[PDB]
Amino acid sequence: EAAAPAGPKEFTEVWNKKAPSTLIVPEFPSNYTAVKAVGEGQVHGDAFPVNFYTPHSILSQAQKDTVVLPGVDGYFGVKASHVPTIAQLKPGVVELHSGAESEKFFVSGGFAFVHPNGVTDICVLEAATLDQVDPAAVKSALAAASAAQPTDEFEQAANRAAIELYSALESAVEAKA
Amino acid sequence: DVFYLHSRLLERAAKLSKELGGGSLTAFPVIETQAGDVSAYIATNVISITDGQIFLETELFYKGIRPALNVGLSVSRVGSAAQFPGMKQVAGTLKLELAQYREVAAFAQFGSDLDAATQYVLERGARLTEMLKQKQFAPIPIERQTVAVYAATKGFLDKVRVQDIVAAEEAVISQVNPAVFKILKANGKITPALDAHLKAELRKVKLPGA
Amino acid sequence: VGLSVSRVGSAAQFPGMKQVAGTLKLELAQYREVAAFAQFGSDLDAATQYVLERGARLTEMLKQKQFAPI
Amino acid sequence: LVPIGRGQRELIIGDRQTGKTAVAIDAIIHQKNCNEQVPKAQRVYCVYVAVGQKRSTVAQLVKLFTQTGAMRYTIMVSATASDAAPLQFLAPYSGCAMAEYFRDTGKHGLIIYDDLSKQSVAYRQMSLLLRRPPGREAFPGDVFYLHSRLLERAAKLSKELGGGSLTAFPVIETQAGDVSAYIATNVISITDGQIFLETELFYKGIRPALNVGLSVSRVGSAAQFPGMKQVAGTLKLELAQYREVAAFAQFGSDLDAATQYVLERGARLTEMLKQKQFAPI
Amino acid sequence: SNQAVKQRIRAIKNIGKITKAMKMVAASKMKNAQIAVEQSRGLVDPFVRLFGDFPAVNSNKSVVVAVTSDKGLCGGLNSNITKYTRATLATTESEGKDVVVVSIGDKGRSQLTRIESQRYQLAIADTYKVRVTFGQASLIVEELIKHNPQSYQILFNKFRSAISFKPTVATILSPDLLEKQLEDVTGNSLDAYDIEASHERSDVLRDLTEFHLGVTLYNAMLENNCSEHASRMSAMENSTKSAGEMLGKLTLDYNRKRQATITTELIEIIAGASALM
Amino acid sequence: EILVTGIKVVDLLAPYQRGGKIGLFGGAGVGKTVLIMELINNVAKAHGGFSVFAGVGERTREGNDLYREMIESGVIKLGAERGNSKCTLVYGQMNEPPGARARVALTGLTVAEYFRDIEGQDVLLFVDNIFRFTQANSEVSALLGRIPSAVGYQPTLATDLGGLQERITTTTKGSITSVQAVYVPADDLTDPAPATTFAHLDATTVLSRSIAELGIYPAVDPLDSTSRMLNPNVIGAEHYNVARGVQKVLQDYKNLQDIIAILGMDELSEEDKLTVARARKIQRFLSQPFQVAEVFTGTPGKYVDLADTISGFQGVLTGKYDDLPEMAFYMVGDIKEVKEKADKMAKDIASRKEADNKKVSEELK
Amino acid sequence: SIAELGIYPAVDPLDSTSRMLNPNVIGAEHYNVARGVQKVLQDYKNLQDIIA
Amino acid sequence: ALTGLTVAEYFRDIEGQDVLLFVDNIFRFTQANSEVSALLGRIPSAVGYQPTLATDLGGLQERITTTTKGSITSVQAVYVPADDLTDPAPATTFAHLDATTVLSR
Amino acid sequence: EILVTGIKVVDLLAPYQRGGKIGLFGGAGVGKTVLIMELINNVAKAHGGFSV
Amino acid sequence: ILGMDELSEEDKLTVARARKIQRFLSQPFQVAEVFTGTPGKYVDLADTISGF
Ligand SMILES: Nc1ncnc2c1ncn2[C@@H]1O[C@H](COP(=O)(O)OP(=O)(O)OP(=O)(O)O)[C@@H](O)[C@H]1O
Ligand SMILES: Nc1ncnc2c1ncn2[C@@H]1O[C@H](COP(=O)(O)OP(=O)(O)O)[C@@H](O)[C@H]1O
Ligand SMILES: [Mg+2]
Ligand SMILES: [Mg+2]
Repeated sequence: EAAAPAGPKEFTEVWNKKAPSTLIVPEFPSNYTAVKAVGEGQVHGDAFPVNFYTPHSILSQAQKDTVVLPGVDGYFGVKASHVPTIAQLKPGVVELHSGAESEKFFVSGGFAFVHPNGVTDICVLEAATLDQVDPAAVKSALAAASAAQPTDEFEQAANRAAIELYSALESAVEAKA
Repeated sequence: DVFYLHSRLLERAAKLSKELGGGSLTAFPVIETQAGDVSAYIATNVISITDGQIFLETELFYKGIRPALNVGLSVSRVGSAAQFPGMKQVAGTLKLELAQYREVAAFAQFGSDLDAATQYVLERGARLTEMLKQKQFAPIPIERQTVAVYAATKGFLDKVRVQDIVAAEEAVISQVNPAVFKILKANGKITPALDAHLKAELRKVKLPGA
Repeated sequence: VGLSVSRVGSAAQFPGMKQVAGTLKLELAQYREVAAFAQFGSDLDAATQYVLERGARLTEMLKQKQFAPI
Repeated sequence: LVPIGRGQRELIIGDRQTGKTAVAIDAIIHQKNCNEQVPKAQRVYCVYVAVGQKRSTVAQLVKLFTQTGAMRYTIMVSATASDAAPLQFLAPYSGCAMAEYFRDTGKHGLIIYDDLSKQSVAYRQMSLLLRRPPGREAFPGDVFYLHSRLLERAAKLSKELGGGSLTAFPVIETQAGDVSAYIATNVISITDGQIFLETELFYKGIRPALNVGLSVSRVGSAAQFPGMKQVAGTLKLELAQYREVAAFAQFGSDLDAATQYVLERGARLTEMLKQKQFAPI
Repeated sequence: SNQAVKQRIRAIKNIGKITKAMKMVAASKMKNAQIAVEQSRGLVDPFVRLFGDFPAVNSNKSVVVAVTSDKGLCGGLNSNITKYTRATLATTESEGKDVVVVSIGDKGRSQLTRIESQRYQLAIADTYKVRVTFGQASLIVEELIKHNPQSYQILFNKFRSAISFKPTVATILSPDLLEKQLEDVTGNSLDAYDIEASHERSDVLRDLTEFHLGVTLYNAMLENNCSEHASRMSAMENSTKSAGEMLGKLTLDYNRKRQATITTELIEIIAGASALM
Repeated sequence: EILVTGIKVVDLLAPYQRGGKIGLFGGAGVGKTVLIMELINNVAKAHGGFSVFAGVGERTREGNDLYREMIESGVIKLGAERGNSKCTLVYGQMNEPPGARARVALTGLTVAEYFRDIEGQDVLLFVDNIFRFTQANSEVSALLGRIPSAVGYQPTLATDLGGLQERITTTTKGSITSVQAVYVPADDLTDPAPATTFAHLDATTVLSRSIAELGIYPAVDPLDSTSRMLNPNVIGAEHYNVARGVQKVLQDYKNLQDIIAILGMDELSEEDKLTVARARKIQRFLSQPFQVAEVFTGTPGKYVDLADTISGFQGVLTGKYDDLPEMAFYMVGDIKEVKEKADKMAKDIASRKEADNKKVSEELK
Repeated sequence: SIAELGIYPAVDPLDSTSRMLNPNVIGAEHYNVARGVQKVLQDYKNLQDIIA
Repeated sequence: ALTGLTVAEYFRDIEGQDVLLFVDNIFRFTQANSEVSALLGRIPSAVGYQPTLATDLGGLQERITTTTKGSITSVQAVYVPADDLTDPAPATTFAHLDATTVLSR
Repeated sequence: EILVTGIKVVDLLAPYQRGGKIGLFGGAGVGKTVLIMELINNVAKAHGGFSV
Repeated sequence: ILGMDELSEEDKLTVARARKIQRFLSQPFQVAEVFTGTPGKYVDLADTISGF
């Protein structure tokens, strides 16, 4: 079942036997991270740490007390000692709240995680803020999306994703405070 | 006839036979060099007359290593296997460590690759370079020199990084028994009866480097 | 300009020309050090390329036209 | 690439140890093979004059010429280094007089002045000892007239005077590829061609080490075998396109996969021009 | 013969200014990537604190990806991970697994073909032409995903600073074949994470490991780009020092040749004059 | 015919003719006299014929060291046994005025020529620094009412040097194997005395300064020394082909040295790294510790047989020993001792420690 | 060095000059294209230390 | 410069003072002595210089010393001919110079 | 002994040996004549010695 | 080639120290006060050593 005892610290000694001894052991991504999963604690009250990520930027790493994820079974909110979670998100808005202040970020589809230590790792591709999106060409984008309907399953999937993304952008642009 | 000038000048420095008095004479001709070229006229003339060389490099003198003996180009093959043998025990090892330091300092003109055993060579050579250099007008006798090179070709000095060896040489000269200096001078070489004393005294040293 | 010097200097220069030539030769002295970098034109530094294009302004400014005394 | 016609002074210049004498001896050795096939009238009678060479070297060459049979057609004028400098000044001239008999009587002649840069030294010895004022490097200014009186005697006469010829082969020893030396700069302007041999090509495998960018012949393709003119007309172009594609690829930078062929095509040609020691093809 | 050493000084001095320009180019371009690498470092920690770190696994088929540079002015970079490729591919083979070596960068096919050609299938080039973008990473990941290995190994140099470039193996496993199998410790340490997917866990882990491969390959071909600018910086300041010391030696030889020529041609005149009067 | 010398670079790249002339071109500190002492210690014992060592203007202390060597090595036997001796020294060393250094080569040559002509046996004439003969003649010729020639020398340089050097050659009745050091004046091979001296030597072995600066002893330049015996009609095709291979690799490395100095070994392609690695191995492999150099180094000298030279150099040309590092070929006898040093080289890289206790350095023994 | 590049005749394009190169003697359209060809060849000569 | 040394020697030995001297551009004193020694027919030495370069420069520079009466400190501007310190005029100058002072632009 | 000329840089870094020789590697417009005049003024003011 | 704010705190204190030392090596000269106005200041040696 788990008959391969791998690991980064075990890889050093199995690297010392076949490679020549003149080279330093190569590094691993476990050495470049300190915030782990089963490290118990990391809650310290109502402020749970939030690792909001993006491939090209880091928009938030400070601590929040509420994050609302647009999961595929619906939008759901993340609290301090949240359940361990592997959540695939719908294209929608994530809600960053630290308290009295509230900032809302529209996300494009991508996973989101909660680990047992109460820390979150929000992992989405394009996290567009609502101030840089437009409410004008979104209806024309849906009018393009509600027009081209060919028989290909590939185009059907991409076009349905277009309809759901543009309709979520419309719902998350019309009801703004 | 400049070659004949320098030749008939320098050729009178001999070690005469035992039937002609047994005297001697030692030359030290000093040749001024322009931009360090060995391939002059006068330099290559006097090199083909003299029994050795002592090359003083400008770059080693500018970096504060005074005296600036270029140990690569400086050879004297009549005096080796003719010298004080108590020095000559550790001096061959000293030659190998200085040659290794020359080779690895040429191989690392800039510090980017670390092998963690060549760094032992690059530490030992910068230690020995700091041990050998001295201040001006300061003669050092051979018995206070064999001990100071004995305590550096071996361990007993790797505790300082590189810096306070200028204090550590006079520290180990002061903190040894001066009775061993008479023994190492009169005996001529490091006997095991004195080698065990030399290993014994060198570990109780109050070294100012830590 | 990097070699040709006048040992008199600007002390007998025409005034008004002295107001401008000191800045001219200063930018040209920065230009001759930033010279031989114009072939890497795709790589800017946004300030070395400004003094590079200003040296290209001034070096093509001082051209004459074969018995055209000004 | 540098074809040699009858009536051409062609210079064989190199460094100290290049294939200078051996590329000259091959021209003498092959004249055993041609003269056993051509008729009586177009026979080439070689004359190899040795100026300032070692006397053991000349006894090796007459050992070699009697070993292959080339001594049936060859005069060997030896001015060894034991001979005084008024002899080695003279022996290229007197070798030419022994060879100009064949240009006098309608046959074709071949003369190889070995190391004319030692004739100039043996002329430098007398002129500095008869109190003539030295000019360049110690040589009197008429050291051009030393060689031009000699090399211009090699000619192909006209058909009323017998129709003979006389092909020269002056040999010049430079120091370190120093073609700017005083003695060499005289002879390169005199002779019709130049066969410049380089030592760093000689150890790279190129034997004969003909520096093919620097070897030219002013007589050109008007005086070669007709079968090789149409064929090797692209050969000197194919080696010409070998050098600048090898002058760029040495850094390990980039290949173009078609200029990789033109560097490969020249490499099947560079190894093609190598020849053995005493082999006439 | 005195014209050779002057034009050689002319050549070596402009080579010195060329490398004095390209050290500026490389140390400049190291900084404009430095506003993106620590940002591209954002998505490399959650997957390794989620999936763990299990390189030494007995995969049946494995795609090792050694991403290299484009222009060959690296300086201890391309051949380093070329030897690291076999050094981390040899400790992992024990039972004869399928191995698909993939090299990114034009300086990968020039070096990895020599040592491992029979297990070499894909060579992705011109990847640093404009910049690095995430959809390029998704496309190269999908071109790896056309085949279905049991693991992935990503060989790339971690840019920590301008001196230290320790190469790294980033590990990406097959989702149902090996990823969920390696988490089996007293049941499953993944099942404490409650799934919020559309379908079952077995096809959301496929999506997760494809995203993991795409993210870590993007991070690899950004960190190799920034360490390539850093290594070209460290190589162009050694060529500048080398064309400084070579220029100094050739200037000393030019001065010695100048003095020798003027002394010899003066001796020529004096020997011509005193032997006349 | 071949003369086996027992030096690696000598017997491989420029082998000596037994009935020829041998030249050593040195630049004041490259070791032509140490090389000629090793050539004595190899050749003059096995070659049973008479030997003549004519010192022309070298150090007097080296003459006295040679006398104290050739007395206690049985070459010269004094007292009642003067007849058993095998060497005759003619010494006009550099303290003598330039009349006396201008003829002591002729004296040693006359002593060699009596053994050649009348006695009729094979003579080893070891002329020490024949350039000093030209120097003594040039010092005389400034005063003889003559004009100076090129660089400073005689007008009559060439015929004088010919009139010496064409006597030292092997006639029908006797043979003289001449080993001559030729001091180049100022590392200047375009000087007319070495330029004239190149044309008189059968197997020239040129010693360089730059190869001595890398510590490779003997500092024979492998790409400029040559012979007339380096030809496939006298030595067999295997030796000639391995010699041309090693010269090809060394010439390609000397081409690549410019790009190696500017860019480094990183910029080069993998076949060029193969060429550079092979070239560094065969460049260190020409070095050997000498049997005469053991008086100032402690390393025991190694005689290298010609078959072991051809075995080791053919092996490093084809690639049988590519795994070994550079330092395994430095100061070694031949290819058995290369792997013997690679055993020693590997072994000390780990075992470097553990001498704290079990020493004699307690107080009571 | 131009002859070794194969350009026959091997006329050096830069250092070959004339006093008939004044635009008030031969007209300006000749001198403009001649100085243009000289400038383009001089830029290629300054660049062939980096192309090399 | 010998007239300058004479007025400086009168200010040193008789007046007992601590005198400064300024040999303006000692390379031109070298050039003037080279011209007078090529003029009289003496054989010129290395690169172009007089054969009496070292001694007729040391005849100048050795009257510039301390004395028990007073001192003479001389400040000589030195120009390097091809900007080469292997040239015999700065090589024979710099064996007398004690302290160099580089002025920069 | 040392000659106190008064300037900080030539009394601190490269001191003027009293009785020795001094090298100036000047140029044009770098203030060498002002340096000469200030040296004369300072030595004549303090050390009681003239200048030539 | 890296930036002004790049270097550490152990070196940039010496950057400030060298940039205030190198301007401190200057001196107003008394012979130039005829066209600079500021009178010169003759500096002793012990004050230079202590104040540096
Ligand atoms: N075509 C060839 N192939 C192989 N080896 C050659 C060839 N030509 C010459 N050699 C070798 O090159 C060496 C030098 O040849 P050559 O006799 O031409 O030298 P050289 O320049 O004439 O010397 P010198 O001018 O001093 O007599 C000889 O040992 C010869 O064996
Ligand atoms: N085989 C060798 N091993 C070590 N050193 C050598 C060897 N051959 C020459 N040398 C060195 O070369 C130096 C000069 O040698 P020598 O022949 O005495 O000089 P010269 O060539 O000027 O006579 C010597 O000091 C010696 O150390
Ligand atoms: Mg010849
Ligand atoms: Mg000697």
